[PDB]
This record gives sequence, C-alpha cells and structure tokens, in this order.
Amino acid sequence: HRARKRQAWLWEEDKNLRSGVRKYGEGNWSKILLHYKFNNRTSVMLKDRWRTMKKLKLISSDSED
Amino acid sequence: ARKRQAWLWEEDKNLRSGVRKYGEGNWSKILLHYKFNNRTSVMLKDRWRTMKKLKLISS
Amino acid sequence: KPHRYRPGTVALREIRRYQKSTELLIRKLPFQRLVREIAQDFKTDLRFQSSAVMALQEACEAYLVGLFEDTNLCAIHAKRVTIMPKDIQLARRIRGER
Amino acid sequence: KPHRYRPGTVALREIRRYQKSTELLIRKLPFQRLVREIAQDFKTDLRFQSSAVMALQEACEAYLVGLFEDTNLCAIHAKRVTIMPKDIQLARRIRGER
Amino acid sequence: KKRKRSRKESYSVYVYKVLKQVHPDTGISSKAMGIMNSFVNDIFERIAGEASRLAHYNKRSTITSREIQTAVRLLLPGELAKHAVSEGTKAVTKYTSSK
Amino acid sequence: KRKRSRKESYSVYVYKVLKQVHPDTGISSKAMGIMNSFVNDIFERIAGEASRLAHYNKRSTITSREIQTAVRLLLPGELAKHAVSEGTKAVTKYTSSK
Amino acid sequence: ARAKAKSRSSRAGLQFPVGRVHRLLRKGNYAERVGAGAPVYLAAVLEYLTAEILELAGNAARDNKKTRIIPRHLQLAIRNDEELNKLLGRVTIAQGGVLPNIQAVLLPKK
Amino acid sequence: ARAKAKSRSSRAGLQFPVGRVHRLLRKGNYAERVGAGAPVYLAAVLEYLTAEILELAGNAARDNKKTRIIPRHLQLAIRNDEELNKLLGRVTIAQGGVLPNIQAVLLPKK
Amino acid sequence: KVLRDNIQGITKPAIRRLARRGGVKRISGLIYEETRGVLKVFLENVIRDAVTYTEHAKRKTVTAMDVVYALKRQGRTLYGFGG
Amino acid sequence: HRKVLRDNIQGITKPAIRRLARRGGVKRISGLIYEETRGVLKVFLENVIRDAVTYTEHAKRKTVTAMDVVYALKRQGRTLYGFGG
DNA sequence: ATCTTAGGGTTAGGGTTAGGGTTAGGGTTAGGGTTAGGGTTAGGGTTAGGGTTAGGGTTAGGGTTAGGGTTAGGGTTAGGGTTAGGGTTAGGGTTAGGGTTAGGGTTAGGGTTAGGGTTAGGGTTAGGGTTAGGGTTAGGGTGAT
DNA sequence: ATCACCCTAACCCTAACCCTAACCCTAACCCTAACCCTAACCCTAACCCTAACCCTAACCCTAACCCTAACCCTAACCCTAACCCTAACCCTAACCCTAACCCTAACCCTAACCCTAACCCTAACCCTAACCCTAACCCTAAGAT
Repeated sequence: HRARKRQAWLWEEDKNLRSGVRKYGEGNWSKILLHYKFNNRTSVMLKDRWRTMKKLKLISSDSED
Repeated sequence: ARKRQAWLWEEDKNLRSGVRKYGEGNWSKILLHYKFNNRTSVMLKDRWRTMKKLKLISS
Repeated sequence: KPHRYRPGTVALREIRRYQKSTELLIRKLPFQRLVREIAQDFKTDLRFQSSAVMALQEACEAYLVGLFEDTNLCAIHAKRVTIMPKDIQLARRIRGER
Repeated sequence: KPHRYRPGTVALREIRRYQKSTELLIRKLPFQRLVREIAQDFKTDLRFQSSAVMALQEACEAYLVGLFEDTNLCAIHAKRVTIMPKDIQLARRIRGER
Repeated sequence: KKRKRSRKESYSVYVYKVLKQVHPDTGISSKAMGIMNSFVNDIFERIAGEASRLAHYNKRSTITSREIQTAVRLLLPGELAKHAVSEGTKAVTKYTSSK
Repeated sequence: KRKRSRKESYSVYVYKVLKQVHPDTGISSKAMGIMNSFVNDIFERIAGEASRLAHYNKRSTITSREIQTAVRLLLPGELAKHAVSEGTKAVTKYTSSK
Repeated sequence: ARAKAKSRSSRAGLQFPVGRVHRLLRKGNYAERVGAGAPVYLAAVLEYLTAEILELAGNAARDNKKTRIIPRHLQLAIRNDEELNKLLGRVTIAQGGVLPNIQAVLLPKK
Repeated sequence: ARAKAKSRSSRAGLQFPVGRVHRLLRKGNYAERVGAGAPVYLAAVLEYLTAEILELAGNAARDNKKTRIIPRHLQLAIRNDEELNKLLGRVTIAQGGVLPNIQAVLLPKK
Repeated sequence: KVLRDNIQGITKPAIRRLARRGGVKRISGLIYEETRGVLKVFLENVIRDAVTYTEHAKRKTVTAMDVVYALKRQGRTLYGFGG
Repeated sequence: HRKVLRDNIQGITKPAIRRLARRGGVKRISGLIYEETRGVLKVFLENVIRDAVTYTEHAKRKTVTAMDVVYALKRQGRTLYGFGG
C-alpha cells in the first residue's frame, strides 16, 4: 500500500528466513517471524519471499530422493 | 504488441475523477468503474506518473 | 549434530550457480586498483576510461575461467578431482604461455 | 651369454640419436603417395612440385614432433613413462586442436 | 554556429532488419547489438584481408568477387562456406541482371 | 627470345651483414633461404602493424613513429630497446646527411 | 532528368549496405581497385552470417522464455554450433558466460 | 648538372636497401603515403635483427667445428635465445631439428 | 602517491568463483597464490600494449578501444566494447 | 593413366612413428599410439592440402607449388621458413 | 470459529522502446578518360609415368622384465557452518584536465623523367664437407665381494 | 654398495673425393636527382565532456575459526604388454628416359574501374511519452486446532 513503503529483502533476512524454514519447518511462517529478526515483515511477506526465492533458485535444491 | 496509442482529454479527466473517487493506487478497480478504452492497469499507473511529472495534476 | 551437507554437494551447487550466471566474479574496486598500479610502471599520471577497466576485467575473467577449464582436465588426467599448481603449470606449458 | 641391453637403454640412445640429427624420419615415397591420395579427394588430375611435397613433409614432421613433446609431458604428469592415446587427446584438447 | 558533433557508424539498422526477417517478434538488447557490430566488423576485416593477400599473391590490382569467394572458402568452415558461397553468387547474379 | 622475370631477394644484403659479424664464416644456400624468409616475415609483421596504427589514428601516412610503435609492440623487451635505438640512430644520420 | 535512385542493396535483394561496404573496401587499403561485384558478394556473406547467428540466438532466447536477445543468448548459440564455434573459437563475448558443462568424473557416484 | 648519386643506405649507414624497402612499402597497400624516414627505420631494424641472428648462428657453427652456417645452426641460435625464441615461437625452420632435451624422470635411476 | 599490494585484492573467495565457472570441484590452497601470479602476468602484457597504443595517439587516457586492440594482437578478440 | 590410390596411410609405418616420438623425447610408447598418430596426421594434412589446393585453384593452375603450401600453412598459424616464404 | 497459510491477482519502480524532428554525410547517377586484365598463341620447361637394381629398412616372432593397474591404509588438508565487522557498493555533487573541433599555413610526399649505379643471372673453380676405413675411449651389464 | 672385467657403440682421426659455395663478368632494371604541385599534417585557440576526487551510509561479502570427512599419497603385489634382438624378405632410393601437359611472356583491345559534380536519401543523434518486466505486496478461500 501507499502508507507502507516497498522495501527489498536484505541478506540478513534471507539468511534468517532460510534458517528458520529449516529449523521451524517450511510453512510455519508465524513462528519463524517470532524467533528471528526481520524489518517489519508480516507472516505473508515471508511467504511471498520464499515463493520468489524458489522461483529464482535461491533455495537449496530439493534433496535427491 | 499493439501500436502506440496516446491519452486525450476524456481518459485524462476520467482518471483524475477516479483517483479522486477510488483513490490513488487503486488502478484496477478504477479501470472497471470508468471507461478507459484499451487501457490496462499498468497503463493507468504510467499515465498518472506522467501526470505527476508534467504537473498536469492538482487538487 | 544439525543437518550438514557432505562436501561435494555444495561444490556442485555452486558450479551450476556460476555456470548459469554472466556477471563478473571479481569485485570492481580492487581490480581497478590493480589495473592502475600495474599501469604505473609503464607510464605515470595515466587516466583510464570507465569502459577500459571494464574491458580489462572481462578479458581477465574469461582468461582465468578458460585456464581453470584446462587445469581441471589436467587434474582429472592424473586421477584427482583437486586442482593443484602443477596442473596450472602444465596447462600453461602446453597452451604456449609456459 | 650374448649381450642384451636392459629395456630403456636403447630408447635413450635413440632419443639422443634423433635429437642430434635433422633428416626426415618418414620415408619420402610413402608420404608422397599419401599426399596425392588425400589431394585427389579435393581435385582430380592434380600435379605437385617436388618442393611442395617436401614442404608438406617438413610441416607434418614438425607438427608430430611437437605433439609428442606435449604428449610426453602429459604422460609424466600422470606419473607414467609410457605415452598413451589419452595423453595425445589431452594435449590436442588443451592446444585447441579439438 | 556551435561545434558540430562527429557521427559514428554501425550496422545496428541492418542487423535489426535481418532479425525482423528471422524472428518477427523477438527484440534485441543494446549490449547484444554491440556484440553483433563487433562480429560484423571482425568478419569483414578477416575476409577483406584474405582477399587482399590473394590479390597480392597473384599480382592483381583489383579485389573482385572471385577473391571474396576464395577468401570465404578459405576462412568459413564446412557448410558455412557452402551456404555463404551460394548466397554471394545469388546476390551477384541478381545485381548483374538488373544492371 | 622470351625474357624470364627476375627474382628479388635479400641475399647480398645478408652476406654483407654476415661478414660484418663473422668475418670468416660462410652460409649455405638453404640457410640463406631461411634468412630471406625471416626478413620477409618481419617486414610483413612490422608493416602490417604500422598500417593498422595509422588506420586507428585516422592518419594516411606511415612514418618512422608508426614503425617505432610497431617495433615496440612486436619485438620482446631488449630486442625492442636495441631495435628502437638502431632505427633512431639510422634516421638521425639520414637526416643529418640530407 | 535523372532516373529515380534505386540503391545497390535493393538491386541485389539484400538488407546489408552494398554502398557502405564498397566505401570500406576502398578506404581500407586492401588493393588499388575494388570491383563492382565484390561489395555485393561481401554484403551477402555478412548478411548470411548475421542471419544464422540471430536465428540461433532467438531460438536460445525462446528456450529461456525471453522475448529479447541478450549476450548470453548469443554466447549459447555460438558455442552450441560446431561451425560457428570453429569460426569464433578465439572470441570472447562480453557478459556471455560459459556453456554449462560439468565433467562426468565430478558428478555424484550413486 | 646532376650530382653523383649516393644511395640512401649509405647516407643512413646501413647495409640493407632503404630504396627497395621504400618501394615495397609503397606497393604493399599499407597506406596511402609513405614518409621519408619510415624505410630508413625499418631497414635499420631488419639489419639489426639479421645481425643478431647471424651472430648467434656463427657462434653455434664454431662450436660444431663448422665454417659455414646451416639451418641447424640457425635453429640452435633461435631456440637457445629467449627473446628470439619468443619472436619466432610459431615458426618452423626446415632441416633445423629440435634442441636436445630429455626429461629427468626418463633418465636411468643411478 | 603509489599503490601497494593490490593483487591481494583478488581474494580467495573470488578465485574460487572463477574456478567454479570453470567447473572445478576442489581447489588446493596453493592455487590462490599461483592464480594471482598468472593474472598479474596477463594484465601486464595487455596493459603494456594498451599503453603503447595510447602513447602513440598522443593521449593521456587509456580508452576501451586501446584495450580492444591490445587484446586482438594477443589473439584474444573481444566483442562488446567497440571495434 | 592417372590411377587411384588407396590405403597409403599405412605407409607411415610403426618405426617412423617411433622415430618421431624419439625426437620428441619419448622413452616408452603404447601400442595404441600408432593408430592414433595416423589419424592425427590424416587430419593435419587434409586441412593443409585443402587450403593449398584452394590457393592453387584461385590462380587457375593445376600444379601445387611450394608457395601454395607455405601460404596454406601460414594461415593456420604454422609459418614455415625455407621454401620461398 | 478464527488467526493462519495457499495461491492467484495487483502494483511500484526502474528500464526499454516508437516516433517525430533535424541535418551531417554520404550513396547514386551521368558523363569523360584511362588501363588492367581477358583472350589467343607459341614455345620452352616441368612433372608424371615407365623401367631396373641392391641394399637398407621393415616385419614377424621369441624371451623377459619393468612399468601400469589395483587395492589397502594412514595422514593431511579442504571445505562446511558460524560469526563479526569492515571493504566494497551505491548515491550525490564539483571541477579541471584533456579530448575534440575549427580555421589558417606550409612543407612533405606524390608524380614524371633521364641516366647511371646496382643487382640478378650465368659461368667457373677449389675447399669445406662427406664418406670409408681404422683405432680409442665412455659407459652399460653382470657377476663376484 | 663396490669394484672388476667384458663388450658395444659413439667418438675421433686420415684419407680421398666432390660439388657447392664463392668469386667474376655483364646487361637490364630500378633507384636517385631535380623540378612542380597540392593536401595531410601541424599549430593555435576555444569549448564542452568525463574522469578524478570528495563526502555519507549501510550492506553483505570476506576473514577467521573449529571440526571432519574426504581426499591424496604411498607401498605392496601381480601380470601383461612393450622392449630388445634376430632373420627373412620387400620396397624405397637412386638413376635414367620419354611424352604429354602446363606456365607464362608477348601482343591486342575492350569493358571495367576511377574521377569529378549535382542531387537527393537515409542514417545518426536527441528527447519525451508510452509500454514492459518482475519482485514485493494484497485479497480472499479454505483450514488445523
């Protein structure tokens, strides 16, 4: 929205999201938002960012199985 | 894509009235409310940015 | 003991990362300093165009990438996966650089 | 008991022998026939000056000698003394001939 | 009145025409056009130099289509040479027919 | 009474230099062919580089500057230094004698 | 009274400039004289080579679902064609990158 | 009347032909015009390079107890000199052979 | 003033990236210093030739075309930067 | 007259290849080298002869001269001295 | 049932054309002038295709061993994961050094021609190089200490 | 390891021969000297672009570390393929002869190329509005508990 300035994702937050998705498990966007540090992000924002990272192959590839 | 198509008075004044009615940023719904023949949401956005750059817009 | 990737999995991931991309892999400011320092020997008070340094960087990166391709072939020829300086020496030896 | 040099002695004598002289090491007539056979593919009823066949022979011999120098280096890099066709392939790949 | 600005030349227009022949909808970036310009100039110099050497060897003072054809056969590899020779001959024939 | 065309070469010129360097050393015909090839090769190299330099600089004349810059580009190191010295020496003497 | 001007490229059915090629041949110090056929043949050859590369580059860009050709696409096209690779073996494309290739020995042994 | 002609090589103090070199430059399609000092400079450089090679070749010949330079001697002179080898790296001398060189690992154990 | 030890600016992380684009899976620790030397030699040759071209033109600025010519004469043609 | 030629690549015998290797400084030679070397010589010649014949054909001649071979070699980056270059 | 997640739809902002205008700058056409090269012929030179021989080089095979191929095991690195912080990157200015353009001279290089100095080709000869035959020394091999 | 013979091959030395380099002579060809003529290059001066330089600020890449496993390296063992030597034989090297066939100079002559001058035409900038690409954000629609 106009009130909320569009800002980009910092290396600090991609790491954090990366980490949590590992530990707290993919899809637990609320608790990842709780235990890590982000720049006034919301639960959905983490969702959108994870989707974008998968699109751009910044996620560690799915493990051979 | 299609040829370049310019902006006349009609789709200018409607867009001004729309930014007034549906509020700025709400381009998609403004598109629906008013008749902007052959004008996509992004076209609405770029047109208003052109308004801002050219000082053709004032309350 | 948290989830740890065995070595070689991350190496293959990066190989794929950097063989897919096209950006320069050496930071610009250090390389510019290097270029200016090298040129100091040949002539003093020498100005450089923005694009001249860019062209030099492109040439150097291409050169090093080609050299490592050849180096990797030499290393594989010796039943190794690890490149060593002798591999580089041999590759430059055969290319004519020596 | 008759005399027999150990393996690798006569090879070293031959190395010293042929690195000391300059004559061509491929018999002239067979090479001349090879040149004519290769050339008839491109064009028929084709004549050759004596000097043209000689120049071809000098070029071919020089090329093969240098290739063997590089091949031997690859063999030594693999901790071997015998050259193998993979060595020739590596040398030719690094030289840009393939 | 003011200092006039010297103009550079390029093959951007013609490369764009050729692209619109082969790929009507595809566009091309500025960096890619730079690369195409470099390519055309490189090949031009290669062919022209070879033709010049061919003319010098045979003690001729003119670079005709023969030398260009021989230069193409010497430089371009395999099929490239065959197709280029056909294209050159076709163009010369068409040019000669309509004066 | 057809006339066969004369063949120009650098033989007399090389023999004069040879007797300056080694007063009592001869040269075989094959070696003189090598020296002719060498002189023509270096001539072509220097003249071609001088040609491009003039073209790059939108100049329509090959001068001693262009030759000097070609020599600096082509000859490695001490060869380039000594060649530049010799050329400069020769042009100075030429200019002085008018 | 001068007849309408028809360009030399149009006469030869070409998109590359025959007149400019003629001037470059005349000014490049290649010979004393340049024939009338030489610029036509050279322009045709240059146009052919340009068409080949551009076709392959467009195919490469379509393979990546891109509507614009970038140097990457030219790099992929040239290095995936045996003859174009031979022609441009010693050429570096800026912002072109390398063609993806990992040796078989380095791949994971399952 | 006409003064007695002195060749341009004599004026420059050279042995190589300044006059012929000038002719070759003018007729070689190198440029539109050729300066007066260019042939002198180029002839001097050629003479220098010739003298260098010939010096080393004559030294090589003496070492073989020969009173006459053959291609072998030229090859030995070129390959045993760093800068000349650099200059003529991609050159093959006919009937020149190679420098004697065996790798240390190939020699006998003791 | 003068610059000093700028070669170390070509960091190990950067040399490992160049290797990976070359397809390399493991890299000995002694390569990093080797690569620095190689790079230095390549740059000196190219820059020497470029500066010669610049000096001939009576200019004090090394242009991209100067670098393009220097590379071409060393048998490494470069497309993209003019010519 | 002007009969065919066939198999002549085998005229580059095993001894000759060993001699060339010995000049190159080779002490031991695998048995698969001899066929390998024949192939390499096959390609090198074809490349050179093709260009040499192109030069000959441009001059409207039927005899390949030493100059043709010299020019052909030169354009492949292998300059040869001693044959009129 | 309600805050939470999935998935499709909208927007922000930087980047990329299309078109319209202006005009350096060269491409085309017409007509005059000059010469490079195509066409034809003759004649000399060159290479291809026969033959014959003898002697050196190749080829097939046996004996032997050295080096390549394989495996096992230990020590040494390289790399993955983590953290702190500083070096590079991104953005915003200023300025002056140098590259570029514009006239105005002028001297250097091209064009031409007569004549002589120089160089390539042909002829002739003697000495550096080679080949044959005879020692002589450097060094590889095996068996004994 | 360590000498001590035994034996082979590269080395040297002489002699003879020899054919190729080196010198001489001559005639044709091309370099030089002298004299116009003109434009490429040089010199000066103004003008504008961009490279060097200086700030601030925050990012994220780099450096450092610890801990393991994967890798390199070597040593021991086996076997088979390559080397060395011998004998039988074949095909290359050397020389000669002849006959088509090719290369090239001499001569003629005509398209083909060069060189101006007018006359446009098209490409090369510039600059602004319109459109595009893609990540960041939004809006509902089920849904775990």
